[PDB]
Amino acid sequence: PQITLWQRPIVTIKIGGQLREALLDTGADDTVLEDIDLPGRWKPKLIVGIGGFVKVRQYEQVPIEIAGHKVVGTVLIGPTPSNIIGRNLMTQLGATLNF
Amino acid sequence: PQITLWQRPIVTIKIGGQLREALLDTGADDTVLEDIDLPGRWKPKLIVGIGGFVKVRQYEQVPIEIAGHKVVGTVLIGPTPSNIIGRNLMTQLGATLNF
Ligand SMILES: CC(C)CN(C[C@@H](O)[C@H](Cc1ccccc1)NC(=O)O[C@H]1CO[C@H]2OCC[C@H]21)S(=O)(=O)c1ccc(N)cc1
Repeated sequence: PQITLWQRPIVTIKIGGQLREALLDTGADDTVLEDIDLPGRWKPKLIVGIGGFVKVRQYEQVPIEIAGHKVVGTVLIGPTPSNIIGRNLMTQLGATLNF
Repeated sequence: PQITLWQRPIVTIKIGGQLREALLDTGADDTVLEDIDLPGRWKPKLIVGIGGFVKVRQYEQVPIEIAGHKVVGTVLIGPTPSNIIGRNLMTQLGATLNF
């Protein structure tokens, strides 16, 4: 799809058998979700956003469906005021910005 | 232009006679710059953000050139780890996300 930016670019995701929404975020290097259970091993990571800092769990090689497209990559779990799909996974969709 | 997202989508901006770079950020509702003097009146705002809160100055009807395109809108000034161009101004460029 093509979408314009008059509203937030929110898409449906499926991860670990649960359905959520997330914002396609070209300003985010990494994908960060809050409201989700992932199984298995993970590593502590701190990420830095406008408001300071947030401490996250890094899950590697996570299967995720984004607007219908299956991909695998890194997902960070931690407090974020909005679930975010970052460029790590947008590149897998061949996403572009156009103007 | 069309750009891909393997690298951060950074563009050149000109504002208030000052040249800067900024990230094109579809996850940001508003444009937020740190490293910049604007003249005139402004209002306090809190914007929220991944690691919490930031206190910003809101400047209205600010002339800004983004990748060569002249627009006017709202610019927030305050601490941000990265200058970001939000949807308030990308809609003025007719920007779209495509996949
Ligand atoms: C500030 C950016 C360089 C970085 N961020 C992405 C950014 O798109 C966030 C993404 C975002 C979105 C909603 C809430 C928190 C963070 N948007 C944001 O801070 O925008 C603010 C300015 O406009 C307002 O509208 C949204 C909040 C305000 S971030 O959230 O800090 C971030 C940083 C690193 C990663 N991996 C993922 C996210």
